[PDB]
Amino acid sequence: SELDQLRQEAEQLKNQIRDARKACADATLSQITNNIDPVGRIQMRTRRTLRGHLAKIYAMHWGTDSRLLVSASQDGKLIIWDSYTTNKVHAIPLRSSWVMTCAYAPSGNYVACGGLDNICSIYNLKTREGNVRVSRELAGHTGYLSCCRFLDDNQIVTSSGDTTCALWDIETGQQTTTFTGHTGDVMSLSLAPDTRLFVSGACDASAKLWDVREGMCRQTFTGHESDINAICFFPNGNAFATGSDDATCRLFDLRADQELMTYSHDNIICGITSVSFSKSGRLLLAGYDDFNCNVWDALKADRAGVLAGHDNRVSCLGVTDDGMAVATGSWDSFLKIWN
Amino acid sequence: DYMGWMDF
Amino acid sequence: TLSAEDKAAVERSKMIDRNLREDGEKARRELKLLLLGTGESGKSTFIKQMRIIHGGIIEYPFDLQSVIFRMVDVGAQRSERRKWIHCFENVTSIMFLVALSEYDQVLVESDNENRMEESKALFRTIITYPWFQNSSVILFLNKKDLLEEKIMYSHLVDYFPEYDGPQRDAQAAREFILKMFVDLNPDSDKIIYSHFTCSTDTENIRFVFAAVKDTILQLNLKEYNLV
Amino acid sequence: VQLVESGGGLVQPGGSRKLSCSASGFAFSSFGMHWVRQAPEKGLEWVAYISSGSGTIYYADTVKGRFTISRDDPKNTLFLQMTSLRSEDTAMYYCVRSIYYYGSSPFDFWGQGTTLTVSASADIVMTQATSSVPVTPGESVSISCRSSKSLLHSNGNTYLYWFLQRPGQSPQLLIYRMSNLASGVPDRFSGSGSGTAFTLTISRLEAEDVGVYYCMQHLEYPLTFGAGTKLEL
Amino acid sequence: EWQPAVQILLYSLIFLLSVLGNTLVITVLIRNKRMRTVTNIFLLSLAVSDLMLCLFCMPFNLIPNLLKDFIFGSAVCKTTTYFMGTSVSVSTFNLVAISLERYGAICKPLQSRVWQTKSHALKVIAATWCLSFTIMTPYPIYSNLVPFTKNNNQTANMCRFLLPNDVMQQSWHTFLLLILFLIPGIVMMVAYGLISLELYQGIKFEASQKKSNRIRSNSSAANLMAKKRVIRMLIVIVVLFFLCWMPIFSANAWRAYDTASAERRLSGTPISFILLLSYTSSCVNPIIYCFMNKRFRLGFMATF
Amino acid sequence: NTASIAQARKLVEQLKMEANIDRIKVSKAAADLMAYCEAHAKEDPLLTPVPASENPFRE
Repeated sequence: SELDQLRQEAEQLKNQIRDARKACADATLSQITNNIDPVGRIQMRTRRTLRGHLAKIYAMHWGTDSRLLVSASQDGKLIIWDSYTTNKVHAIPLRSSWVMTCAYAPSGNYVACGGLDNICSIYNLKTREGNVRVSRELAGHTGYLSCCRFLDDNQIVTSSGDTTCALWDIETGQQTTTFTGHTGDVMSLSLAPDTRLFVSGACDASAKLWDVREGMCRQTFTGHESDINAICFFPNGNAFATGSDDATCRLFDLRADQELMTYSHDNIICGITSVSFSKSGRLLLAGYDDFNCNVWDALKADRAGVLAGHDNRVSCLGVTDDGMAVATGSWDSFLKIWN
Repeated sequence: DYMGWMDF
Repeated sequence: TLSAEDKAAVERSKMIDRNLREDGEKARRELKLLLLGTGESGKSTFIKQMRIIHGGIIEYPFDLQSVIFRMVDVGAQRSERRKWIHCFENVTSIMFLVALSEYDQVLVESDNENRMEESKALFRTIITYPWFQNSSVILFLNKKDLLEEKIMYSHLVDYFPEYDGPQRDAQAAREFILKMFVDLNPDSDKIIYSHFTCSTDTENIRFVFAAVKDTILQLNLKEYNLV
Repeated sequence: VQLVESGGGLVQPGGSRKLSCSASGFAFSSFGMHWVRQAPEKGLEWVAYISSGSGTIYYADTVKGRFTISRDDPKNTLFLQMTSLRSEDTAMYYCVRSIYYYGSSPFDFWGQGTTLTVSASADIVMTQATSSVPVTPGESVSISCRSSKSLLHSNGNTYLYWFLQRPGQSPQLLIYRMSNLASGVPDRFSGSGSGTAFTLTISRLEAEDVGVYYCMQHLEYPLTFGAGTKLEL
Repeated sequence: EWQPAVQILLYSLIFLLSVLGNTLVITVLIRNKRMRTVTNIFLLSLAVSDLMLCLFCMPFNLIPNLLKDFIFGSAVCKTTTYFMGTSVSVSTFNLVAISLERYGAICKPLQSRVWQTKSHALKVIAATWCLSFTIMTPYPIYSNLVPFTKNNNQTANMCRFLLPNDVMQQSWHTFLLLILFLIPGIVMMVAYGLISLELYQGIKFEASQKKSNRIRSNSSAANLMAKKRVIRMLIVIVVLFFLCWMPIFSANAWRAYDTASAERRLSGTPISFILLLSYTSSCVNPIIYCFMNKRFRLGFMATF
Repeated sequence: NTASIAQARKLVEQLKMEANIDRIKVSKAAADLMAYCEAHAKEDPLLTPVPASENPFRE
């Protein structure tokens, strides 16, 4: 019709959404958990320091076994580590050094890497030739791969510098669904545990919840003042944390459609680089541009602890599926394991 | 007497 | 204690370590460079000229005088560079191409902003990102011959009133363009290096070699406590 | 993936011969290599191991010093230079590849073997007290193995392996670390054990399952095999 | 007489300054782990060498020179003289190694990145220590605590190096005068001279390009001032090296060749000041290489 | 439709789709997150320390 119609209906619907949210704001999380006993100090020690990356570690992913993790560095290697034994299981020479994302398939059979090359490189770990080789070069994006995450051995969700996400069929090497609706450079993915949903943060400071199967953006979360560098689902799939360059995390609930809590402190001017939840959801661990990770009580927003063993920007932070340990990777090339 | 020095 | 299999795993780990160290040696003996430029700055013809002069992201390996140069053209990234330009925090230089013909061109596609003022805005933003405090900037002012044409047809005073020099002279105009770019650096310890080149000129790879040599001399001055 | 062993045949005792095998279709330098031998009517015996990069070479006491194991990784070829050959060295010799990382399957591929004819101890003892089982297709049969030491290492891995030598071909890995089926093994195989007693349960047996079944330990060198239970159709 | 008082004052001052300076250098360099460059690694090794030089030379020179008698035992004489010779050798070789580093870094700036790396810096440290320990082994052997009697009837001892024969003592002190002076000093003059030539040719090229193979540079005046200051520092380094070590190694050559005439003239106060200059090298070095440098000063503000 | 307003109409379609979604009160969202934190507090080896025999990284 005309912008004097459609772009005013958009405003009316945005106002109706905000009104519906504020009607849903029965009581903030901080009021309901005011009676919850705090978690105290979560003191944690560096149990492992995985040394052998030579450039900035950019991304990591725990395997489902909660023991192996891949990690990507701009030396052009993926390293798979036995975190129990400090052993390097594989080091993969990558065609493009400019890695920025890393995924482990939940079976362990594959790893993915992506970068300024607009490819998510699916590497097969279990060949009979006993070398890792590139099984697929998923080459249909047109801006850098910011995040790749496997749904299954045949399916990976991907996030790019081009504002789109794409679901891929690895077998046929092609997009099965493209998720169009962010306006900013989209930065991080997390699949929900049921794998039926995922949530994505972009430089437009919005988070969008996508149906993998339908393709629809069910909901859009907007409370951040700047880019969502980092995103993670709360382990029930009903909430997710969003870390931003505004030096805040925010907890969004998928069914409140609303910001539940903000994790902020005046001393914290540095942006959040990674977020992950402890298995019970009770701790939210945030990496920073400051050379630290802060452990937040996700229910009460008290800083239960700080992981301070790094001498450069923490780039990635994953908690094992079993909750047993926190890995922290940083621009000092060291991947420190904590519990 | 004490005539001399240590080398360094 | 470790079993026979855990020992052979450790041995694989240590063989991977020695491969990682040998690729560290290789990746450190190569000077990375980041080639940037505006649209129609001539990245293709410029690289092709280095390629004939030599004996979504394209790494061009060059190997000069036993030193290897990894000239990173980041290509057509449809992406917000603030989110990935820190990948190049470690590069020894930004190579910035500006075409000296761009002063007469206005952005025909969008508005009428000078093609040189967009190049100025990109130069300012790159030179002011905190990642590039240790990198120098190498500024190739390409297509001087097209400026040597345009000056006969489109006077530079009409597009930049700050030009005090003569309207006849190519030298005074390209000196002015270099001044108008060098003025943009607030980090006056950061040496901008600049060359005037043409697609005819094979010397550009020697200029790159020697500008990167000077950057490494400056860094070795800082690293070795020589002020 | 191929291993082709060659340079067997007949030698006079006290002689010397270099039998060899060449690898194709895999990153041989990544793999560690074992030699396993089989006397003309006897069980498997581990001869030697050479790891990736020619480190941590090991031999059996029956071949230590007298045999030397080497690899030409650029040529992807393995050589066993035998010397002081003896009547007890008459065997089929197998190249066996091996790879060692969390969750790997070592001993997965075995070359076709090479015959050597000669004209004529805290080593873990492995017992397969049942040397034969009469089997009928569709039956369930539960091969059992015992070791003179518990294979449950303190890291929780039971370093036990099962091999099937289908009659007239090289052994094939069925199970690694007591309870993982190898690539391509039918899911009808299953492994179980207490760490010192073990049982292989071939459910829904097939005529492809008859042959000789070896249990092996990978806790300590020398690597040791049971005598092998033969399944007879 | 006045000489004992000024000796005590100047020895006390340069001891306190050398201890304080080198312990500051050490604590700064061990505390700021990101600061351990290859150069800072050599500066750490040199500060350790100069602390050891200070502690195991200065008191064991001054007190026996004030008291005209070695009150310690033969084992102390061996240990002290060994650590003296070792700390002189290491201080010298580390100065040479910094000179050849800087030569690589400025005059072969790309080719040196093939080999100038922390592993190399540790290998060169371990070589220079192990070599200095090996070559100085005659000191704890042949430094007999030869006894005498004073003007009074009390017997007294003096710690002295007496290699078996006069020709052997001459050979030793000539080899020392080469390997711990002339070779260090010529290598330093070649290194810092080729660096000075390179930087001055750069200054000339930038001036002539300002008048409208080396390259057009938007140098600030601060960069010209910095290059001149580097030249001045390199000349100050070479001059203070010759000022600190030509006196002692020349005195030792005189004692090796004209022993009586040398000791008659230099024994007591004069050699005490010659050695005071030699140990003044151990104070000058942490100043020029650490306290002069703005980055090390910032690490000192960034640390204890 | 394939017209020069489509980038606006598709946004309206998406924003009206987002408007119509059923919403649960923050009281019940919070109670759900509390219930999950409580039920999994034991199954969180970081919310509490865990003994060195149970911790595979303490060895």
